[PDB]
Amino acid sequence: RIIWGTNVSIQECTTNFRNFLMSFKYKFRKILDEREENTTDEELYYIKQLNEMRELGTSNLNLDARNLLAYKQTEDLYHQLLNYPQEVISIMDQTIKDCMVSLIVDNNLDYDLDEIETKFYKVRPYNVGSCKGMRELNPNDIDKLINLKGLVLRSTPVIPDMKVAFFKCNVCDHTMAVEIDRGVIQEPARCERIDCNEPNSMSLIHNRCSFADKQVIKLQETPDFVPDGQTPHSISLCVYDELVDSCRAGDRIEVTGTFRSIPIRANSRQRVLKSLYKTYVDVVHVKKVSDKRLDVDTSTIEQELMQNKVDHNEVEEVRQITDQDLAKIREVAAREDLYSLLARSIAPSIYELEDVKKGILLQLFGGTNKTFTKGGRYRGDINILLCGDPSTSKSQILQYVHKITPRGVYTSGKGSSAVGLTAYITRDVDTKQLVLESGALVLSDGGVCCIDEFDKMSDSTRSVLHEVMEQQTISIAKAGIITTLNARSSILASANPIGSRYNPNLPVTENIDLPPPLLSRFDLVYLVLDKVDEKNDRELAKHLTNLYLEDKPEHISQDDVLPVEFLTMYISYAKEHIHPIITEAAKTELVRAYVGMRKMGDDSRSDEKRITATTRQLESMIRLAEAHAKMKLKNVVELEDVQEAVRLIRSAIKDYATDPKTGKIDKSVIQRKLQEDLSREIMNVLKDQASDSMSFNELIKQINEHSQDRVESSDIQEALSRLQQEDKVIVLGEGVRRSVR
Amino acid sequence: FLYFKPLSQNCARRYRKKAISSKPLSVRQIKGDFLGQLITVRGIITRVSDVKPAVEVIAYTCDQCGYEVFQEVNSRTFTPLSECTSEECSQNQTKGQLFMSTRASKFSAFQECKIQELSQQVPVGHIPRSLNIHVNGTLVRSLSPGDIVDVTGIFLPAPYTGFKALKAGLLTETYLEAQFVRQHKKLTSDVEERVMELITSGDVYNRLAKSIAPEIYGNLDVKKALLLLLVGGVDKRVGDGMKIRGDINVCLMGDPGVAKSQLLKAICKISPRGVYTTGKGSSGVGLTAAVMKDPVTDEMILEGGALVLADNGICCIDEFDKMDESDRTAIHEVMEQQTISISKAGINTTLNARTSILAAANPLYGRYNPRLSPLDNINLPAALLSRFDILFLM
Ligand SMILES: Nc1ncnc2c1ncn2[C@@H]1O[C@H](COP(=O)(O)OP(=O)(O)OP(O)(O)=S)[C@@H](O)[C@H]1O
Ligand SMILES: Nc1ncnc2c1ncn2[C@@H]1O[C@H](COP(=O)(O)OP(=O)(O)OP(O)(O)=S)[C@@H](O)[C@H]1O
Repeated sequence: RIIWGTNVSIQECTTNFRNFLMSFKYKFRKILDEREENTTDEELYYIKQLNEMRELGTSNLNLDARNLLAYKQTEDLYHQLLNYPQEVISIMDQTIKDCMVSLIVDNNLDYDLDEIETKFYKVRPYNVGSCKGMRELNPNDIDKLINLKGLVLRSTPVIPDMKVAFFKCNVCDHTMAVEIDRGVIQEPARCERIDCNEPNSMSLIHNRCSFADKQVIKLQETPDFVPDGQTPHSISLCVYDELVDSCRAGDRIEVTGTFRSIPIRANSRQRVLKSLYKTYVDVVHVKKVSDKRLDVDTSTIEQELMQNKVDHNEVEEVRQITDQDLAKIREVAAREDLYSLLARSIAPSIYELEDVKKGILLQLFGGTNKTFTKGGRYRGDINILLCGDPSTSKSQILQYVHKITPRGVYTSGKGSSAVGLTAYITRDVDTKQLVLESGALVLSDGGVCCIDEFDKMSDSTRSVLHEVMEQQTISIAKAGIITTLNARSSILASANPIGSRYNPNLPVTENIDLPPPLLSRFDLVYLVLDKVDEKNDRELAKHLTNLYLEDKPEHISQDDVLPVEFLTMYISYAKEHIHPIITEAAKTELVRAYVGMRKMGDDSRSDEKRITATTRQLESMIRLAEAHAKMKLKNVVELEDVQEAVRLIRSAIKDYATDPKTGKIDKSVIQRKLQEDLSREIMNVLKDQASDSMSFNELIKQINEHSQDRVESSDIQEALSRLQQEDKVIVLGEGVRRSVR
Repeated sequence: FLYFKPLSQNCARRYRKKAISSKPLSVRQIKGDFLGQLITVRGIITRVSDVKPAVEVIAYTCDQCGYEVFQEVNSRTFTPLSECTSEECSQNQTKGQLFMSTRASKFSAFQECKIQELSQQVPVGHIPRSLNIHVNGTLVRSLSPGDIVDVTGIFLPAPYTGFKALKAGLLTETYLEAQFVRQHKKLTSDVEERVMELITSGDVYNRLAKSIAPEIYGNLDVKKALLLLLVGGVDKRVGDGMKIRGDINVCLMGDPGVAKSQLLKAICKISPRGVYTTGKGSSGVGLTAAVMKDPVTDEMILEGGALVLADNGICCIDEFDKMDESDRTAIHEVMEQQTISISKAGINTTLNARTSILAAANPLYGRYNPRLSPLDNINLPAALLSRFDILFLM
């Protein structure tokens, strides 16, 4: 039968769809995906889900449209879905109930064949192809299946909706109940079964009448593409009876639903309407939070859909994976200069100041969510201030990162207030509820933020940080409402030392202005100091003039290939397929590293001027080393992977013991003595080692490992080079090292 | 959806006709008889709403009488038509009611915006005036706020009374039905011929360097720098990476005898789009931007921050010393050009301002401190000078 309004005939669709629901297997999906193969040898996926639901009575069947797509002879339906949801959904539910019936007439007992057939069945097709957010939504697709992302602002309280009337038992004494099946409600003039009152005033008992949940959910899409000038848009939503309350305020949900368009009234007295319809989205399915908190539930059966959703994590969350892409990934991971390479691969236009890039990269992979049943909220990510002499790429690095990440929210300082930093709540008097608004920090829930002129920020502001940075929550308490909105977000602030540059006659923690609490709050502080080198200076000048040479300049730095686009998907794979477990050996070297950090910081006059190593130093070391191990796709933290973490934390501090003001205008006498004693000992060994030849490595294990920590061993290279000039020994091939006759 | 593009002046050159159609005129120039004429106007777009689907042919299915009835979209105020005129159920005492169906009908994009004057077309008197525009058809989403653009179409008031009272009158609203758009600043004409004249006239560099400020003689060098500023015109959007502001930020230093405020009047009169102000003339939020979260559509309204007005123009500034350094943050923000981000009062968004800043400052000790070194006279913390490109102490 052809449809007068869609010309999409039913019989063929239902017929193909039936054996579609019986021919379905995991493999179709795998072939399109191209991922490595079993799924218990590809059992029938749909009968799996169908049996499970029949036994659980969910009557809701989640479905990824790409699955139905990846099967032969169904793409017709796969597109008609995107084009005729209003009826393909109907025929889908019909087929669902009918295959339930065939299954139960094959499967002896379930619902006695009737309780099943009585209750309806709804389908939940999600992930039909992510549309291009709001500003793309065309009035040409008024009735199509859109996918939208973005957090929700406000949820109207549960609103009932008439479904079946229950009309007043008249003096005739036989109440009558009737549904509506449209926006119309008909009350029969005559009274009840007997026409005791043919003329009658039938009334309605609006308490026993059934109802249906209709929740209106405003939505503010993610600022993935919002160019400038306009605040990210908003698309009101409606939800019908099963996904209701699956989305509280503040959540970061994703939705797949049909677009709609309805006129409005102006006077509301006369029946005349207005052109320029208003629009919303009748949702169909809601990807729950796109998060992994899993503290407690929110709603009814819907959580069963959430459990059916979370298990397929790999392809659905990567949104793209191929072992040619994954092979490229593992290959890159194999490359040795990785930590260097990817560093520059973040901001290729940025010059030699690599350690900044390193810290930034480590921020991108930030930490792992260790969720405790007791305690909890251990700020899974990190936070990086950076400061230094004006005009030193800081602000541009921030721009660069904010562009890199898929969730960044740029923001300035001193042009912003505490409300801007942490959403502000409003008791809406319309429905007397809690709405949240414009959290700059909340927009960045997940993924980094950026903040400039951090010093120039007001003291009235720069106080919400004192909370959000260490608990990732904001506890607002004003006249109407008290609440705590959690905003997990890795801040990344620029700065400017007081005045307009250093004063290497001034203490460092005074040269930075911020108070020590908020300062130690920052996981990692950089001091990008400007030098008068004249050795890098001309290199930098060339590094600018070259980009000015071309018209459309690319790869401003050395011409080494680096994957400007690949690295983003690389990151969004790493942060989600690997969770570093801190092995035992790491624990030791981490503890000793902390102890050494703190004992060094010890002093009597370190109290007022220095930055003291405190427990957050250990938090930094651990949350940062596990991020390093997440990089390189390492599944478990090694021991030689916290060492560079220590190095990075020491980027700021290396050069002062009792008083700050590093100074350190970079061959020392104590270095002379070091080389000299090493020469003594190594000559004594090689003259005691009668087999006069041994490798540099063997010699190192002979001496440099007998006791406490190994030495550079390139200072050993200079030692043996001296012993070549002096000719006390002879390398005699790289494999060994002999002495002189 | 078909549209018309106004002819270039080429045809009026060879065949002079009613050329007023293609002549760009300001909204002030709209005469009472010009209502209905295909008119090209230029200015600045503002408050462009988002795409809204407006119906064109309203359908009505009865579901009982079958006949799909189609009515025409009147002025924005319309009515859902009453009981059907279908003959399937008719000719009896029965008639099945009809109702619309979005799929059965037809829609099309619709947008509004407003236009303001170039600020060099308004007298030294009255306030600039706005003008509605209803963008229709596939021309939607091809626009943006803040672009110099020649828009063309018809000029109509539609009949509708606000209070819907008895007396109607005619509250003459307007709209330029978007028949075509020309977004300038991405000529081979008489202007380019005179340009060739200029390039041939020689010394053009030092020529302009002299003709600039052609009321005052002396201090040629600073006028040279002003020439370099007003020309500007470089940039490096490096692509897949860091943008680089190709604009100029030149600052002065001196005493009233330098007449530098006169130089500023000169330049930002000479520069198109140019704007003048003082250090204390506009507060911080006044100069950068003021946003209102419009409650009607709950949207963002930008109320003319001096800087955003200054986009694609040179901002003249006086008394920059007394600019209340707590306000120096905005300007300091400007060194990082064409990005003014604001995250306050429930709004957290950016607004770009392609601007070059010209400042005028004073030594803190009045005329000058000979006993003290430079940069003492110049109280500006080096994190501001470094953003400047040229400093001219006089
Ligand atoms: N090593 C470098 N690599 C790349 N660009 C550089 C480098 N040093 C300076 N620049 C450029 O110099 C300018 C300095 O910009 P930024 O340093 O980001 O601004 P800023 O340093 O934040 O200014 P302040 O005073 O610190 S707020 C930019 O155009 C940079 O591209
Ligand atoms: N080279 C010159 N040619 C013509 N007039 C000049 C020249 N130099 C100075 N003047 C005069 O100097 C007067 C002083 O102008 P002012 O605007 O008061 O100075 P100024 O621009 O305010 O300097 P500031 O801002 O106080 S440091 C002007 O009215 C000019 O007529």
